Amino acid sequence: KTIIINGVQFNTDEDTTILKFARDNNIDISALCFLNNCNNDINKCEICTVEVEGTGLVTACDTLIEDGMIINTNSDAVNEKIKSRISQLLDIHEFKCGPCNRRENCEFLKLVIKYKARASKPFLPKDKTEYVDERSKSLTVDRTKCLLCGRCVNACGKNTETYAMKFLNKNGKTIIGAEDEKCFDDTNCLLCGQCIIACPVAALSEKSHMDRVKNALNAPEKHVIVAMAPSVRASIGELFNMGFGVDVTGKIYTALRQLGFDKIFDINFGADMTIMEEATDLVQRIENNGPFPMFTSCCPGWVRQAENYYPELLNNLSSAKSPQQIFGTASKTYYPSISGLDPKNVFTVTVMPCTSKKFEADRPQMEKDGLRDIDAVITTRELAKMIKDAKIPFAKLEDSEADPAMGEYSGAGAIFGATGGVMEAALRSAKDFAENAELEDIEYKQVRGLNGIKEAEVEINNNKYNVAVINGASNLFKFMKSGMINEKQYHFIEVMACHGGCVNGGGQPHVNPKDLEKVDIKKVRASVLYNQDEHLSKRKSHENTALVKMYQNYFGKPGEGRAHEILHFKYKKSAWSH
Ligand code: 402
Ligand code: SF4
Ligand code: SF4
Ligand code: SF4
Ligand code: SF4
Ligand code: FES
Repeated sequence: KTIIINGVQFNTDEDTTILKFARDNNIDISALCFLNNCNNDINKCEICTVEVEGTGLVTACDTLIEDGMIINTNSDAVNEKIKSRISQLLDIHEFKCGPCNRRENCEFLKLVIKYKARASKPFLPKDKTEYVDERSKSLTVDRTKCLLCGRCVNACGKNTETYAMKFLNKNGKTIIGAEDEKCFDDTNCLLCGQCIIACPVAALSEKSHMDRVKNALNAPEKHVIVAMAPSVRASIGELFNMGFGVDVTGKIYTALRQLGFDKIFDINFGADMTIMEEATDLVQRIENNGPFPMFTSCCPGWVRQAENYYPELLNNLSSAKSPQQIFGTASKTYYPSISGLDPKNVFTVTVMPCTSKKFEADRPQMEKDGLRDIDAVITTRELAKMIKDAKIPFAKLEDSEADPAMGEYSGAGAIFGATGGVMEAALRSAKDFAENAELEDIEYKQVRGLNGIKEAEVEINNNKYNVAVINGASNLFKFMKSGMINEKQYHFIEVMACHGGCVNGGGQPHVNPKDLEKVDIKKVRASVLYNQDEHLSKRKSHENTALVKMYQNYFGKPGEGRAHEILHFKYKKSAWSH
């Protein structure tokens, strides 16, 4: 073929789009509607408009390149078209970058600044109670910001295949939301927040728990514990312009101490706990040989998915609480027993890459003695804001350490944040448990990677068992619907709602669609975790000294009596009715 773009001739044989072919060279083409190799098929943004000699203005997103084409990307007509579309977008956009939370990384602001567009009538409503949906424990919607972009809808479509995010005809207007515009919590939505991740504006956000944190930090009698997720230490640095794949653990600890937090712990400790329990009940599930298989229950999105699509699998879920909740359970029981704190005056805060964790911490039965397990959950973005508003020079902070009592962790817990991490961590301990032997080879590298469905065979104590790692909700839907589950007898299965693991959660830093061509965000984020794993001396959850101490002096032996009654939570399917 022969292509002419801006006068320059290209000879190629690639069968792609104009946008892609131009971006594989250095021809700039603005785009808003195009993401995840999909565009809004109904009201196309036409931001990627170019001019094909003989045809006219076309959208480069969904236009295949052909011989004889002469393309213009910056002719007068093209830019008047784009400026037109952007102005039209501004006509329904409250561009009060006044207190906006997408200010420092908004794509729409970038487009407006680029083409210098202005609205014909500035959109400024008296009340916004009509445009705002904050009923959800995990999600908030601000339609004063929405561009009717479709990117959220497509993202939900391809990450979950649930279509919990729909287009809706709300009394004349076209909006986005849930089934019958009810609250997301009340639908089949997984609250995985991958809607937020694909959103270019402040239209979709996480339900904020920041004031919840401050009102505890300023409360005199309130002793505020804080513990972060595995992924956070490998992601938050991005929001402070530090680059991709940077370990900022010590910096995080320092910032948390500078924010007024009374105790610095880590959710990886709880990941080690979850491994203790889960490996134990895996083995007592072994020489019972049932009920097989056993699914992981640490991902709240996968939990909600099961409840809404496969409740007959709820009994096959592990009764062991997720790292967050199993940490919260110990911080209100065991931690006062080694600190002398009135447990009622204890306030546990987790830093998460997830948004579903909010819905998981506000579950009615996540209590004992009236006391919550987790009182507040903030995301990576929330922690970043909370740091910036305190004007804490994060990128230049020196490294601290957490508090060891429930803060130190093993390499097994360190890789939870990746897909296949829970699998590997569980196997390392379960094998030693069943064989009564401290094995040396602990790296299970078949379950790693970004493949959708991963399968492996392992032999625990001279007997072979089949394990599977599901990487993404849509992949769970595929794994079940395509009958792969009823192929071979599976024995242990890991499911993560977000493709790539928790490192790609709904509460993670928004990455520009023009840094994504450069960086494999999932692998780059996971790299830190996998390195932390190997450079740690203790690489198994039952090798965490603090955890062991905890188990001997409070919980007793795992999977039993005390440990079972306090540290576990099981899901019950609704009984048959009509
Ligand atoms: N609780 C919990 Fe987990 C742990 O530890 C996080 O904290 Fe994950 C991460 N990173 C998230 O969000 S959840 C499901 N499993 C694997 S990792
Ligand atoms: S969401 Fe972005 S474009 Fe919209 S007002 Fe806020 S900063 Fe400006
Ligand atoms: S909420 Fe965001 S991603 Fe979804 S259509 Fe509106 S602007 Fe696009
Ligand atoms: S949280 Fe997940 S399932 Fe719910 S609308 Fe967003 S992408 Fe879809
Ligand atoms: S995979 Fe991790 S970040 Fe995504 S919904 Fe599950 S727990 Fe949350
Ligand atoms: S980016 Fe091509 S129509 Fe939206």
